[PDB]
Amino acid sequence: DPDQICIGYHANNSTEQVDTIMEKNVTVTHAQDILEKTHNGKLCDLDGVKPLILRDCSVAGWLLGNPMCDEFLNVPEWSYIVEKINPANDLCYPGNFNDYEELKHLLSRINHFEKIQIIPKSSWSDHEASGVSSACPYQGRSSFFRNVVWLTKKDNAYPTIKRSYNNTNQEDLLVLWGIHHPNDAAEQTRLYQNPTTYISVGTSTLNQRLVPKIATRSKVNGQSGRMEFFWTILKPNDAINFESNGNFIAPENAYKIVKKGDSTIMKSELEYGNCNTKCQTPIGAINSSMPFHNIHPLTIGECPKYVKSSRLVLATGLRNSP
Amino acid sequence: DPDQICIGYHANNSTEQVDTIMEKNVTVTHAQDILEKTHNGKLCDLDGVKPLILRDCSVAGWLLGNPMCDEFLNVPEWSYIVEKINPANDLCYPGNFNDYEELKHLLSRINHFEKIQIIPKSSWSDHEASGVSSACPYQGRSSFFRNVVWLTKKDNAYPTIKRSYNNTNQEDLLVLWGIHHPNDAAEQTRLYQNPTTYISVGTSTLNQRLVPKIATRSKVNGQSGRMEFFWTILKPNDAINFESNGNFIAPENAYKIVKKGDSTIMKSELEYGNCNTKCQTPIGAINSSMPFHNIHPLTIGECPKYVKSSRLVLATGLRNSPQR
Amino acid sequence: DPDQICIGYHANNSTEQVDTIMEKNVTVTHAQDILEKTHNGKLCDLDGVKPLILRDCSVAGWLLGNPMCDEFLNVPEWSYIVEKINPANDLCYPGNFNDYEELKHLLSRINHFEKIQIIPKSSWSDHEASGVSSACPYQGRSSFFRNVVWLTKKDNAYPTIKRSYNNTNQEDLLVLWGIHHPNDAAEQTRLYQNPTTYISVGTSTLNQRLVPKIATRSKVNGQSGRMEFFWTILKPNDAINFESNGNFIAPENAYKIVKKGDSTIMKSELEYGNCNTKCQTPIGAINSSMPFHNIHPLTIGECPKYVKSSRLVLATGLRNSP
Amino acid sequence: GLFGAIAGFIEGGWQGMVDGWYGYHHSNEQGSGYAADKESTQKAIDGVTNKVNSIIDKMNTQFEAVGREFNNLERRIENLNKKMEDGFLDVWTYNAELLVLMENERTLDFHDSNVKNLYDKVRLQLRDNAKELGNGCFEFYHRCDNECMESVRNGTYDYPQYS
Amino acid sequence: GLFGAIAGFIEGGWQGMVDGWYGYHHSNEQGSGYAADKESTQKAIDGVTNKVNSIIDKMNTQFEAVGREFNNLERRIENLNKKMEDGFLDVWTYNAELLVLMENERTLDFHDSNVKNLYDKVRLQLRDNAKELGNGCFEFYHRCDNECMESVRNGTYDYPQYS
Amino acid sequence: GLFGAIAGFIEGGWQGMVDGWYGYHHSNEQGSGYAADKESTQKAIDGVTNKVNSIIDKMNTQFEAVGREFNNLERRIENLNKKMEDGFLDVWTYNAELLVLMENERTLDFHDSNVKNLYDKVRLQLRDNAKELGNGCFEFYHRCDNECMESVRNGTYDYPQYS
Ligand SMILES: CC(=O)N[C@@H]1[C@@H](O)[C@H](O[C@@H]2O[C@H](CO)[C@H](O)[C@H](O[C@]3(C(=O)O)C[C@H](O)[C@@H](NC(C)=O)[C@H]([C@H](O)[C@H](O)CO)O3)[C@H]2O)[C@@H](CO)O[C@H]1O
Ligand SMILES: CC(=O)N[C@@H]1[C@@H](O)[C@H](O[C@@H]2O[C@H](CO)[C@H](O)[C@H](O[C@]3(C(=O)O)C[C@H](O)[C@@H](NC(C)=O)[C@H]([C@H](O)[C@H](O)CO)O3)[C@H]2O)[C@@H](CO)O[C@H]1O
Ligand SMILES: CC(=O)N[C@@H]1[C@@H](O)[C@H](O[C@@H]2O[C@H](CO)[C@H](O)[C@H](O[C@]3(C(=O)O)C[C@H](O)[C@@H](NC(C)=O)[C@H]([C@H](O)[C@H](O)CO)O3)[C@H]2O)[C@@H](CO)O[C@H]1O
Ligand SMILES: *[C@@H]1O[C@H](CO)[C@@H](O)[C@H](O)[C@H]1NC(C)=O
Ligand SMILES: *[C@@H]1O[C@H](CO)[C@@H](O)[C@H](O)[C@H]1NC(C)=O
Ligand SMILES: *[C@@H]1O[C@H](CO)[C@@H](O)[C@H](O)[C@H]1NC(C)=O
Ligand SMILES: *[C@@H]1O[C@H](CO)[C@@H](O)[C@H](O)[C@H]1NC(C)=O
Ligand SMILES: *[C@@H]1O[C@H](CO)[C@@H](O)[C@H](O)[C@H]1NC(C)=O
Ligand SMILES: *[C@@H]1O[C@H](CO)[C@@H](O)[C@H](O)[C@H]1NC(C)=O
Ligand SMILES: *[C@@H]1O[C@H](CO)[C@@H](O)[C@H](O)[C@H]1NC(C)=O
Ligand SMILES: *[C@@H]1O[C@H](CO)[C@@H](O)[C@H](O)[C@H]1NC(C)=O
Ligand SMILES: *[C@@H]1O[C@H](CO)[C@@H](O)[C@H](O)[C@H]1NC(C)=O
Repeated sequence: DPDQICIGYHANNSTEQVDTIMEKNVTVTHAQDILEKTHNGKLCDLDGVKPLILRDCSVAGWLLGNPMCDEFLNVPEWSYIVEKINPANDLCYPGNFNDYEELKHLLSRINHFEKIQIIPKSSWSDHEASGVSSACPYQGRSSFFRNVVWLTKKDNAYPTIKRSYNNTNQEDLLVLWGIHHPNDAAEQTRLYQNPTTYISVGTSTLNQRLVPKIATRSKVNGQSGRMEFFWTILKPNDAINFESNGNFIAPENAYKIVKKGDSTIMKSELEYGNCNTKCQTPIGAINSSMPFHNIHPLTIGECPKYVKSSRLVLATGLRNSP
Repeated sequence: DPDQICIGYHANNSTEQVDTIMEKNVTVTHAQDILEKTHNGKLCDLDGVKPLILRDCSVAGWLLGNPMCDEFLNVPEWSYIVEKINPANDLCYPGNFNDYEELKHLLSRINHFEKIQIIPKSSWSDHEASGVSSACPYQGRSSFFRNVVWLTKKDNAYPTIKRSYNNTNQEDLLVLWGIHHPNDAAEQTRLYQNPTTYISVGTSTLNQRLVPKIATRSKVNGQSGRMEFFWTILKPNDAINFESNGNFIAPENAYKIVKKGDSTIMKSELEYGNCNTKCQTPIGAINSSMPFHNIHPLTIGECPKYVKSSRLVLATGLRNSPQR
Repeated sequence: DPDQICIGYHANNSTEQVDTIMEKNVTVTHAQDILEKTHNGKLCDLDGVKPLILRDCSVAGWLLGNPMCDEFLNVPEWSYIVEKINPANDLCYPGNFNDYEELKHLLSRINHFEKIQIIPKSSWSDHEASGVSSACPYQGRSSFFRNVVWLTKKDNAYPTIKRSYNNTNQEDLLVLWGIHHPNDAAEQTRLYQNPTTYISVGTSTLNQRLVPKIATRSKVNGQSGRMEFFWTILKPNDAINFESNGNFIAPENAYKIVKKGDSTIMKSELEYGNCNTKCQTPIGAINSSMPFHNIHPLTIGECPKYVKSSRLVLATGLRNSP
Repeated sequence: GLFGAIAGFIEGGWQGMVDGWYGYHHSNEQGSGYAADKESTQKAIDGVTNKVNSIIDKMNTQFEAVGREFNNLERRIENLNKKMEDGFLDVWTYNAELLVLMENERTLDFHDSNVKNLYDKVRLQLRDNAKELGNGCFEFYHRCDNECMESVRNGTYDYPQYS
Repeated sequence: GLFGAIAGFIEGGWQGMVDGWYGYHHSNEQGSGYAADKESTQKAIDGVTNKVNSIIDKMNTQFEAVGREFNNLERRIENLNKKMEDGFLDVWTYNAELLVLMENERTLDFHDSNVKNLYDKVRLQLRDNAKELGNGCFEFYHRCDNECMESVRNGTYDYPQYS
Repeated sequence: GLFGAIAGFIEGGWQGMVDGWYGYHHSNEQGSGYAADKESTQKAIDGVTNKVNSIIDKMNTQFEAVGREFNNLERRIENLNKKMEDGFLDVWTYNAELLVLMENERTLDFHDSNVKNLYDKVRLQLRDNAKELGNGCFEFYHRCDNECMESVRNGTYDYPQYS
C-alpha cells in the first residue's frame, strides 16, 4: 500500500553477445560489430579506374610481346594489375628475365606505359630480322616476341652492329633486350657466322658486356636453346648504345613511363567483374564502413584495417537480464 | 554477550609475491607462476626421432664427403640438424660453396636423403679419376671428397667430356659438382693439358658456363689452389648435361630427397643426450606445461612461447594480510 | 549550528589537460609531460668527440682520395659520420664501387682508420704511374684519386705485374683497387698495349679475376670510360697478391682499422655546430630528461625513446573542478 | 560488475524503461510509471561513443602488407619477408582483440557504476524521509504524489519540507 | 584496494577460514565458527580461472624466431634479420609483462570489490535489526540462532520476523 | 569518476586546501580550518610515482631504428627494410599512447576512490554520533573540540565515550 521509488536499468530483447577477460558470451542490450566479414568475390574497377587483367599472360609475356599476348599490345592506364599464379603465356622461347622481381617492383609504382618504337625494322639492312621459333607459336605457326627482334646472319655474314637511341622524351624509358644462348658451336656459326661473340650495352650508368653460353640443355617448349633478357631505365636526355657481333635479340619497341602512382600486382585466378569499388583484395572487393576486416591481408584503396580475428564486437549497452 | 556476524576474507602463511603497475612485491595468498625457467642441458630426440649431430663436420663437409666426415656418409632420418659454430671439418680442399646459405635453407625443410651413385668413378676411361690432396687427409694419406671426383689428364690428353644423367627416380635429386681454380698456367697444363677451359652444365632450368680463375693465393690447409662447388635440384625425368675440357670436379654420388617436413639447423656445442623431448633448444630440452619460457628464442617442437622476462607470475588469490 | 567536519579534495588554478579513453581534454590539478619536442638544430660532438663531417664528399670520394676531398686525407677519430643526401664529390672518374653498401655497413662499426702506404709509386719502374683525368680536377687541372694509381704502358709495353702485400700490422686492413673499362679496342692498346687483359687478386679468402668491359657509354664528368673499384679486409698476417697485364688501378694507400665501436653514417644537410651533446639526430641534438621524444627516429647516443606522437601527458594530480 | 548494482541489490533490468539506460520506477496513487534519468544516460552515451572513436583512431595507423616477389634462390629473404608480415599482423590482431576485451569489461563496470551512483544520489537526498528495502527501492512514509517524484529527479528535493 | 574493504574497514584476513576466499564469522549462544560464502567464492574462482586462460590463449599466436644464415657480404640483411627478430621478441615480452601487471591489479581490486559487495549484501538484509560496528561485524539486537545465522548467509534472512 | 565522490556528492574541490590532495574542513566553537590527511595523501603520491616509473621502465627496450643503405637494384629489400622499421615505430607509438590513455583514466579513478575511502573511514568511526549530510559533510550531535578533531583525523576517535 505505501508509496515507493525504485532505481533500475534498461533491459530489452537483444541477444547480442560480447566477450571480456573474465567472461565470455555476455548478453548485452546494445553492441557494435566493428569487423567486416563479407566481400563480393569480384575483381572491380578501383574508384572508376579499370585494372589490367593479364588473363593467361605474365608481366614478362606482356612486356616482351609473347605472340599469345597480343590483347595487351597497347593497354590503357590501370589501377592495379592482376596476374594468375602460373600464367601459361610467359617466356615462350625458354630462358629467363634478369632482375625480374626488381622490375615487377617498379611496376607497382606505375599506372601507365606508352609503348614507342626505338629501333625500326628498317634499320636492319645487313642482317636477317625475321627469326622465329615453334616455341613461340601464333595461329599454329612459328612466331616470336613482338617487341624485340631476332637478328641472324645475312649472306653468310654478320657485320658488327652499332645502334644508339637518345631519349628525347620527357619521361623515363623502359628498354628491353636479350641474348640468345645456342645449343652448340655449329648452331652458333649457322645463325651468327662469328664463333666468338658479345653484346655491349652502355648508358650514363649501364656498363654491360654479355657473352653467350653454349651448354647442353633439356628441351623446354620444344627447344634446348635459351634467351636471357635484360632491362634498364633510360633517363630523359640520356642515350643507350648497343654493339654486337651476334646473339643479339634487339629492341624494337620500348615503354615510356607516363603515369606513376599507387598500384600493385595481385595474384588471383578471378576474372574481371564489371563492377566498381573503393577497396579491392585478390579474392573480392570490399564495401564497408567497418574499421576492420578479415578478408585478405593484401588490399588496395581506401580500406578497413586487416586483422586475423573471426570476431570483433564492442559492448555499448549494458548487461541484459533474461 | 549479544550475538554477531562478521564479514571477512581468507588469509594464510603464504609469502608469494606479485607485481602490479602501482606497487611491487605484493604478498598474496595464492599465485601462479607461468614462466618456465629450467632446461635439461641435453640435446635429445624430438618426439622419438633422433637429431643429426654433425660433431666436428659442417654441412658442406657432410654433403661433399670430406674424408673426416665418413661417419655421415649415409645418415638415417633426422628430426633436426645440429652444427657447431665453427666446424673443423668443412672444405678440406680450400675454396667455397656457391649459394651455401640457400642450400642450408633447403635442408631446413628436409628430413632424409637417400644417397645414390650417379656417375661411377670407374666409368672414366679417357681421364684419370684418382686425384688426391694432402689438404684432405684420411688415415694419414692424401685423399679427397667421397661424393665428387677430381678428373685430370690421361696420357697428356684431356679430351672433351660429355656426360648426361637422367633422373629416373620419382624424388627430387640434389646434385653436386665443382670447378678447380689452379695456381698458375704451368699447373693448369700439368693437370689438364688444355690452357683454356670451361665447364658447361645444363638442365631444363640450369644454364651454366664456368671458367677457371687463376690467381696467386695464400696457403689454406697447405694448398694455394681452390675448389668452388655448385649445386642444383634435378626434377624427376629431367636430365643434367655436363661438358668440359678441364678443371671439372665431377659428381659421383647425389642425394635423393626422400622425406620432406619440418626441420632446422641448430647451432650448438653440445653432443647427443640419449634422451627424448617434445621441445628442443640449442642449450637444452624443455619438458614443461608452462605457457611461457625464457630458455632460448630458437626452438623446435611443441613449445611454450618464448619471452625475455626474468619473471612472470599471475595473482590468483588475494592480498595476504593476516590479523596480528 | 553544532560542530561539523567535511571531506574534500584539492582544487587549484591549473588549466593543464590530459586525455583518457572515454574523455578528451580533462583539466587536472597536476600533470607531467613525458615527451621531448625540441632539438637544438645543430650537429654536435657526441660526448666530447667530434663527428666526421664529410661536407661535399661521399664515403667513396673520401676513401679513394678524390682530389676535391683533400681535407679528409688523414681524419682524426670520429663519433659518427655525416654525409649529405647527394655529395657532389664522389667518384670523380665515373664508374662504381663494388659492394659499396656493405662497405658502408662496416664503416658504421668503425671510429678510426690509420691510412698507410702499401705499394709506393717508386715500385713502378716498368710502367707509367702518372695517369690523370680531367674528370678528376685538382686546382682545376687534370689529376687522379690520391690512394690508387692509374698504371699505363711504358715504351709501348705493359709487362705482367706481380705484387704482394703481407699485412704485418696487428689491425685489419682495408685494401682498395680498381679496373678501368675503356671506350674501344683502340683506346685499350693506346693505354695498355695488350688487347686481352685481366686482374687477378688473391688472399686466404679472396679469389678474384676481373676482365675489362668495353662498351659505348654516355659521358659523365666529361668521360665515357669507367672505373670499377673493389675492396677487401686483409687480416693480420694474411697477404694480398695482384697480377695484371693491363687496366689495373693499383693500390697506393690502405686503411688500418685501429678503433672499432658504436658509430653511424648520418644523412644530413647540416654542418658542424661547434657544440656538445649526449644525443644527436640528423636534424639536431637533444638535451632532455624526458623518457620520450619525437624529433627523428635515427639517433645516436644516450637518447629518449622515439615515438611518432605529437603529445604525451600523464595525469598525476586529480580532476580540477571549475 | 565491480560495483554490485547491476544484478546485485537491483536483481534485474526493466523492459518497461525504454527511454534511457538508467532511471526510476515509482508507485503512487496517481499511477505507477517509468522515467529515465536524463544526465546519467546522456553522460554514458557521450563516454561510450568516445571510447569507440578512441579505439578506432588508435588503430588508425596499423601495419599494411605489401606483395613482394622473390626468385628460386632468394628463399631466405622470402621467408624473412613472410615472417615479418605475419609478425605485424599477429601483433595488431592481438592489439585489436585485447583492447576490445579490456574495454568491454570497463564499459560494463561503467554502467554498473552509473547505476550505483544514481541509487546513492537518491539515497543521500532522502536520508530519513524514506525506508530502504535493499532491492534498489525506497519505501516512503508519507504519501508522495507526482510533485514529490519530480523533485527527486531534478535534484530540487527539499528535505526540511518533509521532516 | 580501490573498494576499501581488503585492508580497509575489515582490518585483516582470517587464517581460520580455510574454506573459501570470502565469508562469515558468527558467534551466538550455540557457539561460533567460520563459513565461506559459496556463490561469491565460486564466482571469483570462475572469473580468475577465465582470466588466466584468456591471457594464455591471447598470446598463442606469438612470434617464433627462425634460424637464418648469411655470408660475409650479406651483413646488411643479417643485421635486418636480427633487429627484426629481436624487435618482435621485445614487443611480445612487453605484451606479456604488461598484461600480467595490469591484470594482477584488476585481480586484487576484484577481490576487494567482492568483499565489499558481500558486506553490503548482509547490511541490506539486517537494516534496523543489527548494529553496524564498522570493523566488518554486525551486532544483533535480537538473538540469532544457527538457523537464523544460516539465513543471513543464504540471503533468506527474514526482516519482519525479528523487528 | 567511477566512485562518484570527485564531481559526485562532493560538488567540487577546495581552493583553500592548498595543503594536500585529500583533507578535511573542520568547524567548531574554537574556529575553522583546512587540514590534509597524511596517510591517504602519502599513499597517493607513492602509488602515482610508482605508476609513472613503471610506465617509463616498461618502454626501456623499445625498438631503435638503424640507417641502412641499398642500391638501385635492391628496391625490394629497401622497401622491406622501410616497412619493418616504420612497423615497429608504429607499434611502439601505439603502445606508448595507449598506456598513457588507460593509466590516466585509472589515475583519476584512483583519486576518486581515495576520497571515497576517506569519506567511509570517517563515517564508520562516527556512526550514530553524527548526522550524514550527503554534502560530503557530517554534522556532530555532540561537541567536537580541536583535540576531538585530531581523533577523527588520526583515526583514534572513541565511540562509546559519546554514545
Ligand atoms: C629427331 C631430330 O633430330 N630431328 C631433327 C630436328 O631436331 C630438326 O629440328 C630443328 O632442330 C634445331 C636444333 O638442332 C632447332 O630446334 C629447330 O627449331 C627452331 C625453332 O623453332 O626454334 C627453328 C627456327 O627456325 C630456328 N630459328 C632461327 C632464327 O634460327 C630456331 C633456332 O635456330 C634455335 O631455337 C636456336 O637454339 O630453331 C628445329 O626445327 C629438323 C629440322 O631441321 O631436322 C631433324 O633431322
Ligand atoms: C718451396 C717449394 O717450392 N716446394 C715445392 C713444393 O711446392 C712441391 O709440392 C707440391 O706443390 C704443388 C704446388 O706447386 C702442390 O701444392 C702439390 O700438392 C698437391 C696436393 O696435395 O694438393 C699434390 C697433389 O697430388 C696434386 N693433386 C692433383 C690431382 O694434381 C695437387 C694439385 O696439383 C694442386 O693442389 C692443384 O692446385 O697438389 C705439392 O705436392 C714439392 C713436390 O713437387 O716440391 C717442392 O720443391
Ligand atoms: C670531337 C673530338 O673528337 N674531340 C677530340 C677529343 O675527343 C679528344 O679528347 C680526348 O678524348 C679521349 C677519348 O677518346 C679522352 O676522353 C681524353 O681525356 C682523358 C681524360 O681526361 O680522361 C685525358 C687523359 O690524359 C687520359 N688519361 C690516361 C691515363 O690515359 C684519359 C684516358 O685515356 C681515358 O679517360 C680512358 O677512358 O683521357 C681526351 O683528352 C682531344 C684530344 O685527343 O681531341 C679532340 O679534338
Ligand atoms: C525487438 O524489439 C524491437 C523494438 O524494440 C522490434 O522491432 C523487434 O521486432 C524485436 N525483435 C525480436 C526478434 O523480437
Ligand atoms: C558462446 O561461447 C562458446 C565458448 O564459450 C562458443 O563455443 C559458442 O559458439 C558461443 N555462442 C553460441 C553458442 O551462440
Ligand atoms: C641526347 O640529345 C640531347 C638533345 O639533342 C643532347 O643535348 C644530349 O647530350 C644527348 N644525350 C646523349 C647521351 O648524347
Ligand atoms: C606454510 O604452511 C605449510 C603447511 O601447510 C608448510 O608446508 C610451509 O612450510 C609453511 N611455510 C613456512 C612455515 O614458512
Ligand atoms: C622485491 O622488490 C625489490 C625492488 O622493488 C627488490 O630489490 C627485491 O629484490 C625484491 N624481492 C625480494 C626482496 O625478495
Ligand atoms: C629422361 O628419361 C625419360 C624416360 O625415358 C624420358 O621420357 C625423358 O624425356 C628424359 N628426360 C630428358 C630431359 O631427356
Ligand atoms: C595560480 O596558483 C598559484 C598557487 O598554486 C599561484 O602562486 C599563482 O599566482 C596563481 N596564478 C595566477 C595567474 O593567478
Ligand atoms: C581540446 O580538444 C580539441 C578537439 O578535440 C583540440 O582541437 C584542442 O587542441 C584541445 N585544446 C584546446 C581547444 O584548448
Ligand atoms: C706474412 O708474414 C708472416 C711473418 O713473416 C708469415 O708468417 C706469414 O706466413 C705471411 N703470410 C702469408 C699469407 O704468406
